[PDB]
Amino acid sequence: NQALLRILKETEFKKIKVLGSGAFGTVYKGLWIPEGEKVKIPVAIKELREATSPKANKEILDEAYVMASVDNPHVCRLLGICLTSTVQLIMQLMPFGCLLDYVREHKDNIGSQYLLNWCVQIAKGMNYLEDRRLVHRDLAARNVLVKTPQHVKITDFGLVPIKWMALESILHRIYTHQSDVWSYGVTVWELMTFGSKPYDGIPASEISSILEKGERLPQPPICTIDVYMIMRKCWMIDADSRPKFRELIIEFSKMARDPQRYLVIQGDERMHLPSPTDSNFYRALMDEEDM
Amino acid sequence: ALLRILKETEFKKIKVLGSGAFGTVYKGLWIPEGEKVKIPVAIKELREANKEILDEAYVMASVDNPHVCRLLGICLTSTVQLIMQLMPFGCLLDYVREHKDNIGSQYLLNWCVQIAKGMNYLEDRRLVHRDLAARNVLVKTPQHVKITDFGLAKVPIKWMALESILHRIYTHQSDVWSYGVTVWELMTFGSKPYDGIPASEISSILEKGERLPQPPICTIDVYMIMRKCWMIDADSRPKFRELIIEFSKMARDPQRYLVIQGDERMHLPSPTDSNFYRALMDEED
Ligand SMILES: Nc1ncnc2c1ncn2[C@@H]1O[C@H](COP(=O)(O)OP(=O)(O)NP(=O)(O)O)[C@@H](O)[C@H]1O
Ligand SMILES: Nc1ncnc2c1ncn2[C@@H]1O[C@H](COP(=O)(O)OP(=O)(O)NP(=O)(O)O)[C@@H](O)[C@H]1O
Ligand SMILES: O=C(Nc1nccs1)[C@@H](c1cc(F)ccc1O)N1Cc2ccccc2C1=O
Ligand SMILES: [Mg+2]
Ligand SMILES: [Mg+2]
Repeated sequence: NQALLRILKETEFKKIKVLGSGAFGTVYKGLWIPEGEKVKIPVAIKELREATSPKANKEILDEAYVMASVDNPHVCRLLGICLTSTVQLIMQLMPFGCLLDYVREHKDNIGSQYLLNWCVQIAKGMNYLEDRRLVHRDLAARNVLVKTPQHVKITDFGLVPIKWMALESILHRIYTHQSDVWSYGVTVWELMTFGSKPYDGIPASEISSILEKGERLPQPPICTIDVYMIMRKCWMIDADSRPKFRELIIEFSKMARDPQRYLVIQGDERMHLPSPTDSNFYRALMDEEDM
Repeated sequence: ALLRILKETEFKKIKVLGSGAFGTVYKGLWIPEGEKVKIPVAIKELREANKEILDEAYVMASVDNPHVCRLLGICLTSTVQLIMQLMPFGCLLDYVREHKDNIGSQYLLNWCVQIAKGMNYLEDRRLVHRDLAARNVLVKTPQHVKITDFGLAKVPIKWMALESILHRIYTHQSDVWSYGVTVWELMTFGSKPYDGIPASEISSILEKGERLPQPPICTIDVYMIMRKCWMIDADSRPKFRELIIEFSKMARDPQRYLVIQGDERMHLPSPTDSNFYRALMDEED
């Protein structure tokens, strides 16, 4: 249990490059130096922005033990923590980065099989968090990490992103597994638009109004009606009418089996998944975990 | 499909890590086509038909065991360049020298288990190493070692069985002799075997019945194993199967079989530190 979270010393790791920043901290590429060893192992470090007290560290640790306890191929696990004045959190470094950036950078290189498999894998990860009764609260393509292009994992769960939130979260601060489904719908839309900004040009303060009026994110140019309808079902006002994560796995798996029937992409026939050869090569170098 | 054919343009060597009797090993970077990442690899540039090389290279790509390094890719355009996983800890010989004050019996005995497991697997596949030595055991984590450079035949006199020196016979039972030398290397914390004796004289002193001396930390139980690896009759030597069993037995009571000062303090990592180690560096089964 708590043996899954390692307490680190200041002296055994170093930040080397700023990777980006979010609402609660700045993420660095760093290096772990095992005591008495000579190697420097790349990690990702999130240093929180606001310094905390010993008493607030007790809260932090309690959540830290939980996030360190997740075991699923499409869910990132928290690995260590350093209780400096500003607390530092250590997890595995994903050199491909987040899926939001990956889809933006390859928006001419991505075929239907990749996109549909990402949606399946993200649903798998969220379904697990639901089994653990862990509410993500901040799902978004920026919080899906690319371990290899064939393998993505959800991060920063269980801790405002108005444009990803369910209406009841905006209006009443209600966060459930069914509001996470709304955020999944927006995340999928992000992918299918290759990283467009949702409700681009609408002030965040006015989003609840347009949702109550029934306005929703538009149909991506590549999405058939079948895919768009799923996204729309994630955005129902009645949270219990939204699909469940298990249903989303079954449905996107069905589509991934005939990807070109459900996604219409120009040049889709020249981009396919990697040969068995190239996956085995990817796995032996970057991705040795079970699935 | 287990051996990836690489183009020159998709990897770059950046730093020399060392050289041995068959090539130079470089720390390198793999750059996937159409991606922006740079993945560290180890590249061994050799020197000595491409389809033949490939055929043996395919065999080396086909090994599947947690204690045997797999050949991952190959580039045959100019020199033969072999691509495998980069082990930032380096080889076990250097590790034992650098940590010769921190290595306790539990680590030492478990390394002997793991090296035997890998060699037993090679025996199952009928692959003769021909160059086993502590320098050919890579440290993945301090807790996890793997045999490398098996099958590079495509001379370490002081690791070779007598019949290999005299008659060029290489079997799994001569690998056993080299396993015996490898274990002596570990238990001496990386000493050079038969130090100061020219290689030209090893065959003479073996025939005269001289063998490597008992490491100061080894009980007689452990030294007897090493001596059985060095019998002149190859078939009286133990099997890698038996070696797994005995070192496993000894690893269950490590301080009874190795006498190390302060050993009662140098225990294997806590579940916490292994879980942390494995998630960062060692996700395999
Ligand atoms: N484990 C990691 N490995 C590599 N890159 C990472 C890792 N975690 C985060 N990043 C990158 O760092 C960026 C900034 O992290 P973060 O602080 O979580 O902000 P954000 O995810 O973009 N927004 P948010 O978490 O919703 O407030 C991310 O967008 C990623 O590209
Ligand atoms: N995958 C690897 N990762 C890290 N270091 C490595 C790797 N492979 C080999 N090395 C190191 O590279 C150096 C040269 O290796 P190598 O060329 O096989 O020579 P050697 O094993 O020391 N002598 P030889 O018996 O001829 O192979 C040694 O210090 C090895 O430890
Ligand atoms: O560390 C996280 N992200 C990072 N990005 C770069 C390097 S670490 C994030 C997190 C990581 C993970 F693997 C799984 C779920 C997560 O929620 N957590 C955990 C936690 C615990 C207590 C207080 C704050 C945080 C916090 O932010
Ligand atoms: Mg994030
Ligand atoms: Mg070698």
